[PDB]
Amino acid sequence: VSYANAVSRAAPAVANLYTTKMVSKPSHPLFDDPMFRRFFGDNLPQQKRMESSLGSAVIMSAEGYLLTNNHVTAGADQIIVALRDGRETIAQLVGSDPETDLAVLKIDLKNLPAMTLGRSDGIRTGDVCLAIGNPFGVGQTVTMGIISATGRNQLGLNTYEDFIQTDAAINPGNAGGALVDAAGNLIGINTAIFSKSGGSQGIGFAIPTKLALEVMQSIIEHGQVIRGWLGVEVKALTPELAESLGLGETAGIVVAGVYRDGPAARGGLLPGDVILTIDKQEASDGRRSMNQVARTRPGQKISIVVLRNGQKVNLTAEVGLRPPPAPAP
Amino acid sequence: VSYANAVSRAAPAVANLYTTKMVSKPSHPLFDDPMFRRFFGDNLPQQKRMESSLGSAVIMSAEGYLLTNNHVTAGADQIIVALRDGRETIAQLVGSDPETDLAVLKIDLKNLPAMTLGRSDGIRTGDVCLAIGNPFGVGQTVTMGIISATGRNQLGLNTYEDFIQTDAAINPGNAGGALVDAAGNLIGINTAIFSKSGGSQGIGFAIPTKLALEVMQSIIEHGQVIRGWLGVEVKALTPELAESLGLGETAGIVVAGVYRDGPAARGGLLPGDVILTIDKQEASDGRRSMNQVARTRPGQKISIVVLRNGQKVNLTAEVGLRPPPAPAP
Amino acid sequence: VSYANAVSRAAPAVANLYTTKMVSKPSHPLFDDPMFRRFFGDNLPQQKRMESSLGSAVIMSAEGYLLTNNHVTAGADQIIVALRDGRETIAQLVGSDPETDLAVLKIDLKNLPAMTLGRSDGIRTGDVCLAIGNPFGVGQTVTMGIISATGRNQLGLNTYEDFIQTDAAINPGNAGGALVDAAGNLIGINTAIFSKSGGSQGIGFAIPTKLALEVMQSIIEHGQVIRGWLGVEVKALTPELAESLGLGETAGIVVAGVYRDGPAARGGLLPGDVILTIDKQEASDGRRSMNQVARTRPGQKISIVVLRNGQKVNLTAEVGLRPPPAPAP
Amino acid sequence: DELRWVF
Amino acid sequence: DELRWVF
Amino acid sequence: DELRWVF
Repeated sequence: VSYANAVSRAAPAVANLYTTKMVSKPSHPLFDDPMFRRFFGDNLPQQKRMESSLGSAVIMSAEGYLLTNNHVTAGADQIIVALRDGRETIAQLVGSDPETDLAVLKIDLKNLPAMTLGRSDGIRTGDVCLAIGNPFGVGQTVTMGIISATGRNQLGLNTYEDFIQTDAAINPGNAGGALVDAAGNLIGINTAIFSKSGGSQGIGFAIPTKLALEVMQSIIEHGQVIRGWLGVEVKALTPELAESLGLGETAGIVVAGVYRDGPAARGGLLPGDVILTIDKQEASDGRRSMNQVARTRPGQKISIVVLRNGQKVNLTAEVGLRPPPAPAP
Repeated sequence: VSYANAVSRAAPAVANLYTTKMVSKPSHPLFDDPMFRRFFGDNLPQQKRMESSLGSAVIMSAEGYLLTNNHVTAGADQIIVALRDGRETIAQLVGSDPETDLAVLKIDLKNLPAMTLGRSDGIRTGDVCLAIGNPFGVGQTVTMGIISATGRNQLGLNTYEDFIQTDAAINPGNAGGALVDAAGNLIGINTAIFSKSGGSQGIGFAIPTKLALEVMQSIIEHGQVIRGWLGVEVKALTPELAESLGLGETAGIVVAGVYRDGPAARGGLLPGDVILTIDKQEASDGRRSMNQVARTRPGQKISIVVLRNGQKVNLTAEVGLRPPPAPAP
Repeated sequence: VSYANAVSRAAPAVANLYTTKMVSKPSHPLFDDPMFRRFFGDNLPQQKRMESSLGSAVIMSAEGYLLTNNHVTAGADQIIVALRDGRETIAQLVGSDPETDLAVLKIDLKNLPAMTLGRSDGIRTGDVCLAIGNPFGVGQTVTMGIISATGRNQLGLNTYEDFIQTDAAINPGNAGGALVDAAGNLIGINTAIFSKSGGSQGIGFAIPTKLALEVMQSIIEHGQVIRGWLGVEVKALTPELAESLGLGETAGIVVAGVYRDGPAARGGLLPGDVILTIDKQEASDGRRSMNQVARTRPGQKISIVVLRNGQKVNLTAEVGLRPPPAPAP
Repeated sequence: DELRWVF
Repeated sequence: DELRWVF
Repeated sequence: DELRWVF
């Protein structure tokens, strides 16, 4: 069989990213603690221009919005977009979302191809898929495998995860590019690999379209991703403390820590309490409730029920805006 | 096209293995010869609990028998089996066979899915196949390639070999899992890779079903694999010694060594003789005859013809039980 | 689906290569500058017999011509060819072409299978393809992926490049073997990988049939590849020097250097001139014109127009034979 | 063990 | 060379 | 930059 028609449909909508960045940190034998004390003067941190360079990006719409990974563009001073046809432009960064490793770009160009979107929820483990990006800077290349698994969360790459896992060969330089189904429709943004060698060993991960679209639409509208904030640190419940409360494995979440000055604080959430229901929804898994607070919009008064002094107490908080992560990519 | 229906048929019958083992050997800078002489006392070997952990296993029958690799469970103190549905049990080891790198497990559970068995002898190089296991502990993942070759013996992994070779991505954590054909039927137990990097480079090996079933059925019946024992060490024949005997390249096998006290010894097999026929079958390849003795059952009187003092002599031995390999996995 | 019929059609025409070579250079801790001055005498360079060994080769015709990579056989003292059926012969080297990394072999044997040739120009990115060779010396193995891209030049592997890029697993030992399409017809000679680990990461390159045939036919006829020689070193033109001439981005090629005694020299080509047209063809890309001179036959008078002293001048050269590359593989 | 989610 | 099988 | 082709 052949997938050249899928390649023809989607490939023109996948672009190459070249990013440059000025940096104050060099090769690590030099410029360390030893430099300034290895019989040598302080002198000056010489800031080199390093090239994140190889990446990829998907042309989401004809108006010139590009999707990609945050870790490719974070910190860039310049982003060059190179189209399959050979056109080049410098892009501007509409906005980023480090917690899902996604970025939105804009270019001013017309006669721009756009990716047909598939439906992430409709993929099944076993479906053939194709990966399109710029491995090792060799040029746009297409690789082929199958959906290995779906909804991989708990990888620990980013704080909000719903990864597709693909067999197809994904290498450094594929980040940002398209994961596409046999028809040629976008089902993911290729993001991460698990390797022992720095190159593809057949364990690759893409962000599914459903999550990507939702992030991109919020960035275009508000320049940001809007997420609910409660301000609480929470840890799981075990049988061992299931008993101590006297009422056991109701899916409890333990309020280990409450952000000082937060909306949960401001609503009288207290350290050492126990959360039974968030917004009339039972709070069992820390992930579960953390994602439910993320989707709850800021400005929404919600009810929270907590087992505190051994008796249910009913509180109310006003969900706030979630603050950015700041330093890391 | 898509292989999601095959994945749906077989995936539920592939499980994840987590094994723990207590060990007396630690990281090798410490506890070596230097420890006890590096200005330090003998103290005590501290035995750490190490996790062979990631492996996989195939649910051979509804009654709860699991197949897997010996090297995953050898030496384990505890084996946890985790089912695709999320159920968990501790398994017991029915019995192992280091010489084919296979182990049989038993769990007590019902409503258990079972793998439909394909026919190993019917696969042809070129057929698509799927690999199911737990690479890197990421979760059950399905990978896809083609049968690259068949009947790979002489790899030197184990003493009895008949390996299928597959393109599909096999990594640490896939050992024990299923190799499956496009329909979704078991054709192998994934066992070994050849890599320069510790991860899949597309050279993977699975034990074919035909051999696996035969090993598993013998383990369930007798707790052991029953193999013929002759007690002889044998080396090949070359033209150079073809002449010295005066009768050349009759496929001879040279009796380099005879186990002392063995059934070949007890039948008057002698070092430096020459074996022309084992059990009225001509003995050409050392592998050939070693596999023929393995399949001959213990307790079977057989005839052996040897060129000793330059004239054929007819001996008779009673095939014995083959003794285990003991130390290595 | 299955590709076993393609494998059956082409696999018998792919052979294994084992080459041995005597070498004067050993392991590099020893025999270096330190050896002869590390309190030790000069003694003698001991020349070891090293085995390029694993490679592959395609049986181009029933008369016994084999195609393969130059880097597998270059320098070999003996080349053993091992056929899929198990036959073995020693081959002779008809001739090599280091600049495309191709070699032609001859064996004297009959009842020889031959590879059906596909059409390199007809492949499209997305087509399934199969790779046949001897990875790691494990035996003939078939691997499967898709055409990832086409006409990869500028990789820098060899001076004349037109590489197919394939997903399918290519490892050390695959060089020389067949890249084949879903029908089973030769579309390339597998040649190179880009890896971070020395093993397949899904970035592999094959020489396309069209180029391979053309090289092989010239070798069989003349023992050599016949290429046009101009004897010039040429560097690109930028806007910055586009202006200085006064006439800009006409695709110019700058004659940085003229071989002394060459046909361009002999025709009055001069350093610092500017080439506008080679053989009534405009000379824009250095690659473009270098390939056009390569295809122009030696002995052909051609016209060259150069912007020298700010005014077009018309010269004539007689294309010569291109001299070999000599040392490197 | 103890792992902490934050929202 | 010399390689040894054992049964 | 400066890259050189030779024919």
